[PDB]
Formats: sequence, C-alpha cells, structure tokens
Amino acid sequence: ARTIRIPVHMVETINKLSRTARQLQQELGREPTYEEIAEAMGPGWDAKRVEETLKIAQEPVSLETPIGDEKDSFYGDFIPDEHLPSPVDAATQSLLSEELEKALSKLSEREAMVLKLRKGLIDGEEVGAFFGVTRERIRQIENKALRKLKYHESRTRKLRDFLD
Amino acid sequence: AEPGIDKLFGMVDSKYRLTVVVAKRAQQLLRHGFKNTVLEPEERPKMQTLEGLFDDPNAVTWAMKELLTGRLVFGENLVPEDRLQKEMERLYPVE
Amino acid sequence: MEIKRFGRIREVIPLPPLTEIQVESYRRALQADVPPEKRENVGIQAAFRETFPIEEEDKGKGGLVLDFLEYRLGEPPFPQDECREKDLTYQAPLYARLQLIHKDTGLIKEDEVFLGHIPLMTEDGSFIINGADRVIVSQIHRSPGVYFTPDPARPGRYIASIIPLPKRGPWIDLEVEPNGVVSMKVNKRKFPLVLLLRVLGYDQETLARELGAYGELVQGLMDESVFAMRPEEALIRLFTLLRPGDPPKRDKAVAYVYGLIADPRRYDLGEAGRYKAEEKLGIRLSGRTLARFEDGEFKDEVFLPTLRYLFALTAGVPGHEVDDIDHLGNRRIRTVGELMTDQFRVGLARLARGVRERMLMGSEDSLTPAKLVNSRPLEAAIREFFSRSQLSQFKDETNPLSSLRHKRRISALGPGGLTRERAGFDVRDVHRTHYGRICPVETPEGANIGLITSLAAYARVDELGFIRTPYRRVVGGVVTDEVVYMTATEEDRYTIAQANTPLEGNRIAAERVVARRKGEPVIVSPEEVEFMDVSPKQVFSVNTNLIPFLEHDDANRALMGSNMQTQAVPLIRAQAPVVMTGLEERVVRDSLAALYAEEDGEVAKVDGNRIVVRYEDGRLVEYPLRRFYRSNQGTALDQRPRVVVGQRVRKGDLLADGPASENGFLALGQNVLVAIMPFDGYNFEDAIVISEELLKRDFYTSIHIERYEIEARDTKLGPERITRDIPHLSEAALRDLDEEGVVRIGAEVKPGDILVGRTSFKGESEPTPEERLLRSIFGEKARDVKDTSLRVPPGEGGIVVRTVRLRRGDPGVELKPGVREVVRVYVAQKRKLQVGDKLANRHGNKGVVAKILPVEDMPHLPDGTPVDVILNPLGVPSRMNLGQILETHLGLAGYFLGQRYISPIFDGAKEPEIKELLAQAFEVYFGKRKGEGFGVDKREVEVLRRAEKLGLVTPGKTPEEQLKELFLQGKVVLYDGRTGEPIEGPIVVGQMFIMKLYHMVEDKMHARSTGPYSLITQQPLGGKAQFGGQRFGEMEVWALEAYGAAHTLQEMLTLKSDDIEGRNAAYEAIIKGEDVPEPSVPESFRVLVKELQALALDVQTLDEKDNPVDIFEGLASKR
Amino acid sequence: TGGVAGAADITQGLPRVIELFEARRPKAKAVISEIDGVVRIEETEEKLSVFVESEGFSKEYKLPKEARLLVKDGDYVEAGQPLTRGAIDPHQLLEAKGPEAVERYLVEEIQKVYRAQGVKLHDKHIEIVVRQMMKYVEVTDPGDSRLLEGQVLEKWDVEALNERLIAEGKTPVAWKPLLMGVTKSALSTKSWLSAASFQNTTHVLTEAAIAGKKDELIGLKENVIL
Amino acid sequence: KKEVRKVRIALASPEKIRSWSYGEVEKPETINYRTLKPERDGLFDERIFGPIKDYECACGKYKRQRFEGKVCERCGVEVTKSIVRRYRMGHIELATPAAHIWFVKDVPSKIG
Amino acid sequence: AFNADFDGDQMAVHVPLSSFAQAEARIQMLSAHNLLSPASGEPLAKPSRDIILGLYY
Amino acid sequence: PEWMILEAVPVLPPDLRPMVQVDGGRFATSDLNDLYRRLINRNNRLKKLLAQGAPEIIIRNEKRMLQEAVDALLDNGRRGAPVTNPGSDRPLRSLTDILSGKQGRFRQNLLGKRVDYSGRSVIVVGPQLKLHQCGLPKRMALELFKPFLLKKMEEKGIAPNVKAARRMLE
Amino acid sequence: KISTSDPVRQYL
Ligand SMILES: CCCC/C(C)=C/C=C(\C)C(=O)c1c(O)cc(CCC/C=C/NC(=O)OC)oc1=O
Ligand SMILES: [Mg+2]
Ligand SMILES: [Zn+2]
Repeated sequence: ARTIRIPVHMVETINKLSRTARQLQQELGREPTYEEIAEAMGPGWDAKRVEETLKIAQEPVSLETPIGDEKDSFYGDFIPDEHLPSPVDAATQSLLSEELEKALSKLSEREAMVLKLRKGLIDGEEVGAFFGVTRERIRQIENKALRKLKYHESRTRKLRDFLD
Repeated sequence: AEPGIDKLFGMVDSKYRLTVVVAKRAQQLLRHGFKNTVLEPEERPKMQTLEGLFDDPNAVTWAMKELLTGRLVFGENLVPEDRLQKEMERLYPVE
Repeated sequence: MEIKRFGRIREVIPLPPLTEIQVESYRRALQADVPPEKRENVGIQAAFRETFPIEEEDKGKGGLVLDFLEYRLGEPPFPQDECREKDLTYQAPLYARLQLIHKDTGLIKEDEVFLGHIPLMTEDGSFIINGADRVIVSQIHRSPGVYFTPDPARPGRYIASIIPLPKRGPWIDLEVEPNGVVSMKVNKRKFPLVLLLRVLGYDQETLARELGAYGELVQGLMDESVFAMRPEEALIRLFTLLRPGDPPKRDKAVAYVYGLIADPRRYDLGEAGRYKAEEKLGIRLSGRTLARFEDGEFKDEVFLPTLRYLFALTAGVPGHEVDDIDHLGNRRIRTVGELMTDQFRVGLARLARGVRERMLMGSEDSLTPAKLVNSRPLEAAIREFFSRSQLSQFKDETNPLSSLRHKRRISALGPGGLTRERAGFDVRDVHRTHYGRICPVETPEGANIGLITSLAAYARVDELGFIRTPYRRVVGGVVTDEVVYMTATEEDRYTIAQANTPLEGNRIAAERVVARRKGEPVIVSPEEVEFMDVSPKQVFSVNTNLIPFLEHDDANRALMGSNMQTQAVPLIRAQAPVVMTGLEERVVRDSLAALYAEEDGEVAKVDGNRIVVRYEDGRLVEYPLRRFYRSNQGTALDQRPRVVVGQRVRKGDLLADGPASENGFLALGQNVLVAIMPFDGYNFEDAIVISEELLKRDFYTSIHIERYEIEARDTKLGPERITRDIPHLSEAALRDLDEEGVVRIGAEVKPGDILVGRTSFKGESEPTPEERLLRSIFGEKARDVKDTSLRVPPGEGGIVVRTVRLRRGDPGVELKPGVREVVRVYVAQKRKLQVGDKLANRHGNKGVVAKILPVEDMPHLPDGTPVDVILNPLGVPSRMNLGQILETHLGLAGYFLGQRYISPIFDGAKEPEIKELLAQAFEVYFGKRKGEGFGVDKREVEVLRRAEKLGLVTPGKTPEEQLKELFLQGKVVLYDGRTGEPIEGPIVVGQMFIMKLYHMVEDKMHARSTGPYSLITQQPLGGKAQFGGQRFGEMEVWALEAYGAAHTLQEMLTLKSDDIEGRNAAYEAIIKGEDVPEPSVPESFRVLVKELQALALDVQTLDEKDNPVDIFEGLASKR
Repeated sequence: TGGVAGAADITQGLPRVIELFEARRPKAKAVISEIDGVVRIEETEEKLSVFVESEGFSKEYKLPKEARLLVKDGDYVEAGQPLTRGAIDPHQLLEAKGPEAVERYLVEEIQKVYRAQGVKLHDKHIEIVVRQMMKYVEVTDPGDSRLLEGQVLEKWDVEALNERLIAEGKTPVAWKPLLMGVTKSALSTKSWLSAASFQNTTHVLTEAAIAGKKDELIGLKENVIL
Repeated sequence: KKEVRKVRIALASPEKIRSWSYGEVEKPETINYRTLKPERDGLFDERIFGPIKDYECACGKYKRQRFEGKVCERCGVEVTKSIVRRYRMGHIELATPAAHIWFVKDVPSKIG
Repeated sequence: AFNADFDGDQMAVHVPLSSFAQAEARIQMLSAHNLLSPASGEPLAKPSRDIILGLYY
Repeated sequence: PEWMILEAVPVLPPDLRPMVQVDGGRFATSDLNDLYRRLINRNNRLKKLLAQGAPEIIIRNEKRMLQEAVDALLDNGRRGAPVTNPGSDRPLRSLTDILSGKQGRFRQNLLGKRVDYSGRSVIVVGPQLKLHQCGLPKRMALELFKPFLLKKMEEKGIAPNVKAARRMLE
Repeated sequence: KISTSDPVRQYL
C-alpha cells in the first residue's frame, strides 16, 4: 500500500492509533492531544511515540502537484538542489584545494601528509597515523608544523577568512 | 552610437562578419596577453578614474578601434588553424 | 473649511446596508441567534431537516427513525484575536438534539454530539479561517424554472426545457420532428411525449381536444394509438423503455423519483420554483414539484403545461414565449448562506451515508449516539469549503474600501456547475437587466473579464437571489416615496423613468421625458411614467460611486478608477477628496473602519489605546483601539482617536478614525495642487513629475509590516536549537540579538541581519576530511552545529515592532508535527514617496513618478506658491476622461476659497456654477494682490499678449479684466521657476486628488548574479538570500534569433541557465578576467533523451559520418 | 467568421487572416472558372447558371439563389477568375490558374486586411510564409518510392534532375503542386524535432522512429533544442 | 570530441534495452525510513543506478577520489558525484510481454 | 519599439557574458543601430507624443 | 519491426525521479515511482504465480494488470486513469506526458528556461539619457555584475581576494 | 472494456 516501506508492526501499530483516535473524538469534541492517545493505547505509549508514528504514517507528497493557482504549476520546480555545489561552492573548493595543496608541498611530508592523508584522503588515530616513528615525533611535528603553518598563514592572511 | 560603425560595416562583406572578427579579436586580445594590439603609440584606448584603459577595461572596444585602422586582416582562411595559437604564444608573453 | 453641492436630485431613499449581502446571508443561513421556535427554517435547520429523518426499513431488520429536534451552537472555543496570534480557525461548536426510534419498545435520545465546527463571521462580514481573514464571494447561474428556446441547426421550430436543480433531478426537453417522432428526454433518450401523459391519466381524446384544438400538433400525440389504449400498462411499458433488464413489476417505485421527494427539489414550496411556473407557463404548484404518493396514481400539473406552452409558443401569440437566458429573472445570485448551506448539506449526506451502515452494525437497541453519528465527514466537508474553496479567498485589505468590495463581488466561475471558463462572451457582456443590479464598470481588465463582478449601489438580493432594486411609485403624473424592491422580472412589466426628470416635489415637469420599458430607452409622456428610479447611484457600485464626475468619464477608464481605489494604501496622513460624491461617509461606516458611538454620553478617558466613554444611561464602556495591526496584505490598521477628554458624544459619532479616514470620511491619498503641462520628458507617456516639497511635508508616506517566521525543527541529527549562539564569526552581529536567541524590539534590522538564530548539525559525524585539517591547523574551534538562521531577505526590512515565540504547545495552540517551536517577527517600515512609486487619480490617470524636482525650480505661480505635481496633457485626449480636467477646475476655486464640495454622480456641479466659484476665487487670489500693494508683471502682460493672439481673452479689455476671464477658464499665468520667465500661454492648475498605489511583492526590484538551482531541472531558482532568475521565453528567443545574436542566445540557454559545468567554469573564468568557456550540453536535453529512453525510443546523437557522439559525458557507458 | 444567418457574405479581421494562412473553405465561396472562355446565363425560377465556353468546350456551374454574380452574358473569363462574388478557395485557384495565381491571391488578399486597419507591412514577409505553404508536391509517376506520397518539392528536383540528366534508368518523376496551410505545412516537415515541438508529438515521434529518421540540423528551433 | 551533426530516433531492441541498463529493478521498495538509503534491489539502489553520496561508497570501505572508478566489495559502488546516479538507466524484465501503448493506440495503429 | 508606457510596465535586463556575446550585443543589437523597422522601411525612432507637439508649435 | 512489443522496460534515472526531504518529516517523490512499484509488484506476483502452480484464469488476470501497468509508466490515460490514493484524483504523471508537456499546445505550457544573470524593475522615462544608453540602478548592477566586480575589487586595494570581496559585500 | 466486469464474468 505505501511508497515508503513499513513493516507489518508499524502498520498494525499505526492502525491502532487512528482506531484509538476515532474512539477518543467520540468523547472530547477535541481532536485528542497526543497525551490521550498514549493512555488509551496502553503500556509503553508516550507523546514522543504517537507524534513519531503520526509522522511516519504521513505518506509522501507527490513531487508533482498542481501548485498555487492550478493553471500550470508543478511542485518540483520549487524544491532547491542540495548536493550540487552552486557556483559559490565550486569557487570555494578551487582556492581551498589550490592553496591547501601549496601548503602541503612546502611542508615536511613526515607528519603533515600523515595528518593530511589520515584526515583528508581516507578516514583516520595518532599512534597508528605515523609509519615507523612513534607518537613523540608525531605530536612533535604535528603541533610544531601545524602552528608554524598557522602562524605564517596569520602573517599572509589567506586562510583567516574562514572559507566555509 | 559607437565609433565609425558605418566605416566598420563597410569593411566587411557581411554584417555578421564584423561581429565574428571583433569578437574573436577581443578573445585573443586577452588570451595571448593584452598588449597584442597594434596601436599603443600616441593615441589609443582610455578611461578616467585615472587614465588607465591602457591596460584591460573592454577588450572588444579595442578590437573595433584597431579594425577601424588598416592593420588587422580578416580572411576566410588566412593562417593555418592550429599553427597560429602556437606562434602567438611564442611572441606575446604575459599570458 | 465649508461644503457646497450642486444641482440636486431629490434623493428619495438612503443607500441600503452595504455589507448586507454577506452579513445577513449568514444570518438566514444559520439561525443561532434565535431558537427553533422562530420560523426562518432555511439553511442549516433546513439542510438538517432535509437529511435527518433517515428511514431505513427492510433488509434483515429495520424500521429506523432518527429525528431532529433542535439545532443549537453557542460557545466559541477561542476568541478572534487569539485565533490570529495562534493559528486558529474561529468556529462555533454545534450540537443538535437527536433521538432514534425502535420497532421494539424503546427510543434512546442521546441529546448531543458535537459534530462539525462551523466558522463564524466577523461583524464587518469577513471570516477567519487559518490566521488570515478570508471572504466568501457570491456567484451567478441559471435559476430552476421551465423555459422554451429556439433551434440552431434546423431553422424550423423551437423546443421546451424543464430545469430542476439540484443536479440529481431530471432535465426535460420537448421537441417534435413530425416525419413520425416526438422527443421528450429526461436523462437522454427520447420517448413518446404521450406515453407519459397516458400513464398519469391523460387519454388521447381529453388531451388532444382541450390542449391542442387550437394546436394541430395534437396529431403527433394521438399517433401511436396501439399503446395509448392501455393505461397502467403504459407505466410498466416505459419502465421497459429505460434499459437495464429490470423486473416489469415495481408498482410505484421509479415513478416516485420523478414524483415527490429527491430529484425534483425541496426548494421552498411556493416561491422557489412555482414562481418560474405561474408567470412563465402553467399556473399552479403546491407540493414542491410534480409530486404525489397518496393513491399510487400520480398527478402532474407540470408535464402537460410544458407541452401546452410549446404548442402555444409554436402557434401564435398566447404571449411571446421567448426566454432571453441572460435575463436576471433567470440568472440568480448565490449569497454566502446558500454557499454554506449547500456544503453543509453535502456533509449531512456524507454523514447520513455512514450512519445507514451502522443501523445494521449495532447489535441491539442502544445505538443512538456513537452507533449512528461520526463527525469526521461534516468536519472535512465544511472545513474544506472555507479553506480550499476556489470561491473563498484572502481578504484584500489594502485599504477598507477594498475589503468592502471583495466582500460583495459576484463571480462567475465556481461550483463548476454554473459557469466554467470555456463559455463566456454572452455572459461576459452587460445585459439590459444588469441595470441597478450590477455595475457595468466594475469588471476586471484581463482574460477573466465580465465574469467576476461586484454588485450595484442599491441592488439587493430579494430572498431568492434575483438582483432586484428600489424604484419609486409614480401615480399618474405624480411621483411618490413608496419604494418597491422589484424583482428583475416584474421590472419589465412597467414603464420606468430616470431620476434626472425635472421634479417640484411630487410632480413630473416635462411633457416628453425619458423612461425605459424593458431594456430599451423610451421617450414616454408624464402619463405613462408608472415607476421612477430611486437614485442615479443604484446604477453602479459603491466602489464606483466614489468617482466625482463619473458623468464625464469614459466608462472604460472609469473602471480603472474603481479598481485603483481597491489598491489604495493607508497613509499616515489621510485626506478626503477636495471633491467627493457623497458615499465616502457611508463607506467607512458600513465598512468597519472608524469606531462610532452607541448612544449619547460623555468621554471619560482618551488614551492612545482606549476611549472609555460613559453614556448618559449611567453606564460606561472601554473601547479598545486596534493600535497597529497587520492586515492580511500588509497595510496598517490603526484606530487613532479624534475625541478629546470629557466630551459630548452624538449617538453614532466618530470617536476614533479608521485606517484611512480623516474625519469619518473615506480618505485615501491627498489633495495636491497640480499644474497640467509638459515638462522636459519627465512626464512623457505616462510619467509624473513630483515636487520635493511633497516629501518635506510628510505627505505621501505609508507604514508597512511583514512577519518573518522560523521553526526550531526536530532533526534525527539533533534538535535545531534556537540560541543567541551564532557559531562562526562575530559578536557585532549579535548586538541586536539582545534577548538570547530572538532580536530586541525597536532594533533597526537591515538586509542581512540576524532576525533570529537557530542551529542544526551537518554531514554525518565526519564532515570535511580536508577542512578538518584546516580546523586543526589554524585553530580548532569545534562546534559542529550549522548556522541556519532567519535573516533579513534582500529587499528590505525596517524596525521590529512585535515578536511571537510559541514553544512546543502548552497554550491552546497546536503545533504541526516535527515542529519544535515557531518564532514570528513582525517588522514595520515607512515607505516614503519615491521615484519608483505609482499614484493615480480616481478618473483613471495612472502613472509613475519619474522625477522628484527641487521646489527651487519647478513651475511657480505669481504669488510664490508652487505646484506640487505636473501632469502631462497628452494623456488626456486619447483617453477620454475630462472629468479630471473638471475636478482640477473646481479645485482651483476650493483652494483660494478654502472650501470643499460634493459633486454628485450625474446631477452634481455644472460648468456655470464652477465658472462662478472661480469668479469668487479671482477676488481672493487677485483681490488681496490689489490691496497688498502691487499690480501686474511684465510677464503677466506678456502672456496676455500670447493669450489674446490665441483667443482666450477678449482683446481690448484691461489686464485685470482679462486675467479674470483667463482665470474663469481655469488657467492662470505660471513662471518657470528655473528661469523666472513666464510660460507663454495660460496653464490650468488646481486641487486634484491623487492617491498612491500599493507595491506588490514584484515591486521588489529583482537582480540575480548566481544562486540556487532546481533539483530535477537545474535552472536558476529564487531563494532565501538570492533573487532567482528571469524567464527567457519563446517570444524572447525569436527576438534574439531575429538578430544575429548567435552566442548571446546560446549563452541564455547554456552558460546562464542549464550548462551545469558551463555556469561553473563560467563564473570562475569571469573571476579571473578570463572568458567564459563555450557551452557543454544543457541538462535540458539530457533530461529529454532519458525521458525519451524511458519510453522504448532510442535517441542517439551522431557524427560527421553517421557515428555515435556523446552528450552524457561518460556516465552512460558500462565499459 | 460570420455566423449562419440569412446572408453573411465575407470574413473580416484576424479571423480572415487565419482563413487565409490556413487554406480554408470560406463560407461564402466564389465559384471560379476552371475554363477561360466566354459567358452565358439563364432565367429558370430556382437556380441560376453561368456557362463558360470556348470553340472547344463549355462548362456549367450551379449558382444558387444567394450567389451574386460578377460576370455578365457576353465577355471572356480567364481561368480561376471570380464568377461568383466574394472569397476564393486557394486550392481551387491553384488547380485553375496555378501556383503562380494562388500565391499572389493569398498574398494580396491577406494584406487586404492589414491595409484596411492601418498596418503597413511589406509584401516580402507574407510571401516567405505562403511560399512554404506550397513547398510540398504530390507524386503520380514514381521511380524510387510509391506514387501517392506527399514530399518536399526540391527534394524531387534532386532525384528528378539526377534521374533525367544521367541516363534516366527510366523515370521522369511526375508530380503535382500541392497546397497546404501554414499550420500543416510545418506540422509535417523534414526534422521530427521541430514536429515534436508543434502539438502532435506522440505521433511525430512514433513514425520518425520506425523510419529511423536522421535529423539533419538545419533551422533554428531544432538546433536550439540541442 | 566530434561535433554532433545528426540526431536519430529509432525503435528500442530489447537487447538494446538491456544494453543501456545496469542491473534489474526487481523489488518495489523505494527507501526504507530508518536509514534513508536505497533498500533491497529496487527503484533506488546505489549499485544499480549509482552512488548517492558524492565520491564515497556505501559502507565506507573506500571513501576518496584518487581511487576514482574502482568498485566496493560488499556494497557495489563506482563513483563520481551523484550525477552518474542521475543519468544511468535500470531495466525491469516482464514476465509475459506487453506492448507500447504508443504503438498500439495511435489513430493508425502501427501494428494494426 | 517596446510597447511601453510608464504606468508601471516593468522591463527585464540580461547581461552578455562572453566577449563574443557582447560583441554581437552592442554591434548589431544596440538600440541606436536599429532605427528603421523590419516591417516597413519607415523609421521607428520617430519623434513620439511630446517631441512632435514641441517641434510643431 | 519486432521491437514494438516490450519485454524489457527501461527505467528512468533515479535522481530524475527524486525522493527528497521536505519539511518536518514529509517526503516528496516523483509520481513515477508509484507506477514503477505497480509494475515491479505485478511482474513479481506474476513469476510467483507461475511457479506456485498456474490456474490459467489467474495468470491472464494478472498478465492483463501487468500490461496496464506497463502502459501507466509509459503513458497514462490513453486507456483508464491511475490514481495513487484518495487526496488527488489526479492522474499520476507519466513519462509520455512529461515529454509532451514539454513542447505541446498550451500557451507556453512549460516552455522557457530561466537565465542566471538577469533582473527586472519598474521602468521610468529617462529624458536626458541618450538612445545609446539607459539608466540602470547601481544596486542592481552590483549583483548583476557581481563576479565581474569581485576581480576588479582584487585588481585594486579594496579587497585581498575573491572570498574576501564576497563577504565584503554580503 | 472495463477490466472488472469481464474478469468477474470470466470466473463467475
Ligand atoms: C521531443 C520534444 C521536442 C521539443 C523541445 C524543444 C523540448 C525541449 C525541452 C523539454 C527543454 O529542455 C527546453 C529547452 O531546451 C529550451 C526551452 C526554451 C527555448 C525555446 C526556443 C524555441 N525556439 C523556437 O520555437 O524557435 C523557432 O524550453 C525547454 O523546455
Ligand atoms: Mg502600461
Ligand atoms: Zn562499500
């Protein structure tokens, strides 16, 4: 029946909510506050539960519905894009990588590339970060190169203007 | 209107040729570098915050001003397609 | 000041209650004010009675009888204002008494069941559905009665038509095609017109001789004798004619349906349908329609008269039976009440449907309350009508007058049953009957023309929607005050006259004097004048009646005038017109703008927020004043006092003025001295030049307000906290974010300031591998929450004047699911008059300010007083509205005479009276000039030289006598101001009233560089902090196509809109001063190709030599 | 234009310019003379009759009661000449005088409207349009494809020229000048792209598909899509 | 690299249907709520139509650009941003054929 | 040329981005270069409503 | 001609038939997905009906449903009209009609692209202005020529760079 | 025609 699949429990669950609802309206003349649905339902029913269920039960909206005056208005034109980098973003990652790459080459590859690749290439642990050299030379170059890099970047303020 | 537009129209066989020439000329005026022009001498492009149009305001306004002179040459097949870009790179430096 | 109104027309009766249409239509719709012992039983109670006696007898066990006792609704859940603060629908609760009977000993009466929450009306006449005040518009259609009409294909003879509404209910037609057939159709297929009569009891001999002796067509009736010789068997025979393959036996079942109850209608017995009967055809109708179920033998006083008249209509002149459908006696108006009663009925049917099922479901006898009633149908039904009905719309309160209009405008379009948009040109035009019933001017410019329109001045809906209107009774050559509200139809029977007819009191004064029989202008004698028009006013609408000399203005551009006032924006400085028609006063009173006094008394306290008056009755009440309230559209509605402390009050005297009233008078815009000449080009086709001096004074200025909202949402990534905390850069922005979170009241918010702050989380736990490095480097300030904060959208904001913070929901507010909390922020701003604005007089002269000139150099009069606005003459000849040139004249007088006047619609001021007032003016203008010490300029004489050579001044007279002449013509001498020299030739000037028009959301001058894009179609898309692109349509493509704009057009289709990689490399290139790349394929195409591939079609691009090329760069190949 | 009632004879305004660009049946059609000869008329009660005849032959044409005849018993009437009063159907005028006549009838009778209202547009423009109303021709003596077919005129000047100039093989392609209204002219053109643009696109495609139609990009709409 | 000069519509051979396609859509499940992610093998399935997340894979075994184009082992994923998701085609194979309504019901039934 | 009066008619505005696009834009699409109508070889830059009125008097 | 009969139904891309997060917990998806399910479910139920055992009235009954569904995604409405569920007795949009709506007869139904460097405001007579020019609001010129300005910003001391210049004008 | 009736007719 639905677009988003829902297991047979959320189904018999949600049906009881609506069932319980109808019965509740029979009394109050007040579309029950979620407080009253929790009760009526039973053992572990609480507001947070009814609210959620009433949300999952909310089927999707048709991406293509007659909008505003019905004339000729589809609903999809109104939804913005979220992965695709609007030009502002393409420009950002241009300079960012252009100059993030300049700093990477001018630094000692030992602990800079370590933290650049163990944080930037694939996902990445201090001790397990450096090849053969232990943590005393990691922390050593990490924190000393990272600050020299940051304090000169302080002089020639390129990075200061927080890129994103 | 814009400088000797008629004079310009008269140089070409077709209206749409004067548009192609100027547009491509402005293209290269930027690409190889901006001094590619033939007319820096005594009187050339100018702007007033300071007179500095001498460097890079409108490419196209130049192209027209040069074409209005008889130095440029626009043909259907003047110089072999790929070989030009090569020799223009060689001779006109700040790219 | 003072007031003089010209040439009277004996006003016989005052204008009716204006919002009456919507106000009391809901009165007779729901009768809550008076219990069920009161007789008015239409609407709700009617609808109720209509579907309550639910008879369900046998299929298993039955004999069910649920009966209605009394309907009673009374205690509103919440109040009006709270309904707007909180999103709430102001509705009254309704529970009627119900008692179900049993075939077994017992009748359980379970008294109440609150089903259906039905909205209530505001005292003004507008609703409140969800946060916004809404209005129910009226409609028009074919009223239920029998009519007869011609035949278009075959020029021969016309056919009859029986029209029964509701929809469920047959629709009959009688047509005769003599080679051997007669046609009578109910749903569709025809049958003998006689087979039916025979069924009812009309035999060939009694029928043919009495009905058609004078009608030879009777021969078609007695034709198929074989069947006409068996009565009751004909009943079954016809049964057989309809076709399912049904049981011959069904005693009196289907004959019942075209008999008494359902299909024909329950419209009130007596006047609803029987009206269209006795006058049009067939004289009697008791029992609602062709109805009877007493002996099994049916009676039809309607079936024979219809043919009767077709025989008659075809034969000669019984009367001339031709029905002009567009006769208002045929096209009825649906007032609000009816609109609801119908949806209320639809719900009742939906209710009565489910209940029928539960008469079998309930085990034994206790089944009265829950077993028979369920409130979710009536709820969804009615609720859908006030919130989704195409008919109910946002109230348009740009300014009161507006709402009033929108309160009473009759639209075509609607139910769909009446008039869809397909047809129109016959409906769209103005009909002879539209007189005093519908304005001929109010319709909307545009596609939707003539179909949507507001009603007239005195025009009012008699009990059943037939726009009728008042008319006096002239007996012989004697006129009277007994006014008859005459239906559209009866009006044709009499010879009516116009009010303009010279009158001494009760006497008619000229032998040949105009009157109009039925839609046609007729010069009648004083002895034939049966009835007279009430007032010229009843001819048009309120909205139009506000125009000064309507009389001299082309009905076409007077419409513009009427619609323009509907766009009048309330100005902090409101002024009434120098010249008014006379309804200004009653518009603000029938509308509920100003606050009037109940009975007499004295004033106790006069706050800026309350006037607690104390009546002489020994009682005193506090009258709050909606200080600054937002109007649905964004105009200020402030009630500002006009009475001082301890003051006498007339019963019904203004205590406070409405949004736009000066002093009880309607006021929109301000009277300003205007010279009517050409300036440089500043007023070239329809431009207006304005004097800075107008801005110096706070003249054209108006206050605006807009509510910005933002929700704290509950994401599965972590609740969106709403705090003063704005994660990434400066406290300078946090200043005005005074209270932690929201912005402080009285703060100046400019585009791009935090109005409110909130915080959401982004990416999953690990956002950017590269940017995480940068953060560790420069300074690890890790607070992963995102800045999603309601900021001031481009375009502008002003000062914050009010804020509302509704947390999850403990008041009596229900928050939507997911919604953690809402935060609104009302902002207000002053809109000064500026060059972008547009002002227009009531006549129709519309235009935009092109230049604000320094009072230093615009046209100035001899005495140092300069002109405020300079209107271009040229705009007057083409259009035809001299009325504006007449207003300007009467104005000139009013300026020097320090008085205002009232020139009625067509009886008002008359050229001699105005030249007369100008005469009096000349003495105040030039008289003082004499005494003050000086005479006439070298300039003043010079212009007189170019005036006589022109022909405006009688040569030979003296300059002081010549200028009087010149002035009486309405024009005076004017000097440049920028040269001091005079303007060769007199130029008119004067007090013209001009209003300023409301700025739509369009006004906001859009401008977009780069910005969002659409998800599926990637084209520029308008957003929160970026404007959104302008459409390049076909017509515009061709424009470029026509030119040799090859690339410019490619650009518009690639780099600028769809070329995904294009626009990017485009931007960047520009950024470095490089040229934009040349276009990649447009997602436009790619979407098509695939959409095409979706279907079995294979679209493949090719090469030089028929060889595949690739549009989808490399994403389609499965190497 | 007009409405069925008594005798409404012509059509004015835009409605007409529509009736003209799309070769349509005027209500008040004027019977043209398929033959160029001399005139002869008759008196019987019900229907009139105008007879055109040459030393060769004669032809009768029914001219019902409303018919207001412009010609008189006596002189000559060129082919496709107005014999009735009023409007003319371009197709008839085509088959009578020829392409050369319809063409110039269409053009001028179209400017008849504009001129009357005030508009002064050069003939050039209406010509460009009308021209492409006749760009199509019907086949009656095949070579490559079956006879009844409607195909582009010069596309036949292609196959014809080549067939005849080279030894013919044997086929002189005999065609018939075809007239179609502007709306249909374009409805059926070379490039399916453009045809998909105009209304029928479900069909346009279907057939462009089956035939494996290759769209040579010439023309702006088809080329703008891409 | 070659100037597109001719476009051509032609019928789709069932073998070309599959030539264009990637994997079959064999189950009706859109997106399961708990994890808003392509579910069994249905309309959306990062392996049939493409990687939803920009350059990363589904399980996270492989995450960045350098190895651009190699596919994951437990969860099928070759990547370029979500766009390849947007252009790729999947197919369904019908039990017993049916036909195009476009060809069956067009005034002149191209099959009739 | 554009049927436009100043009663509120709003005009849209676009920007030529390539050097070519502007080349064509101002060479063959600028206003002052297209003075005579494509319909008739009769001027369209004809002194309108006020200019005549003036030059006449 | 053998191909006119369908046995392999091409499925339109996914990002072209999105599934998106709207507001609160509401999800919006392309109508097409409700039709696709239909097809998929019927196609599957078919297979399972063949293997389980096959009463032939039941196999044709579904082979029909299947056919109807195969129509639906392609073109809805040429025969019977599909509706998801009460709320919108609105024909589910369909491939065929998506394409059509594109260029079909209506005023421009859905015909026209929106340009990236545009803008519109109220016009006003510019008497002194020459044929040559036109008065444009600077405020408009700004986001119109924003990128063009950004770099000349950089070409002059006003701003160090491109992102600088951007926030400088935010 | 209308797919419910002929199936109903079919197995009924
Ligand atoms: C199978 C269908 C063929 C028809 C067709 C072109 C579809 C194009 C689609 C869906 C698009 O992506 C699309 C565009 O590329 C461009 C424009 C706006 C530009 C319009 C230019 C029109 N010129 C013209 O009519 O020239 C004579 O609208 C659009 O919707
Ligand atoms: Mg205008
Ligand atoms: Zn993986």
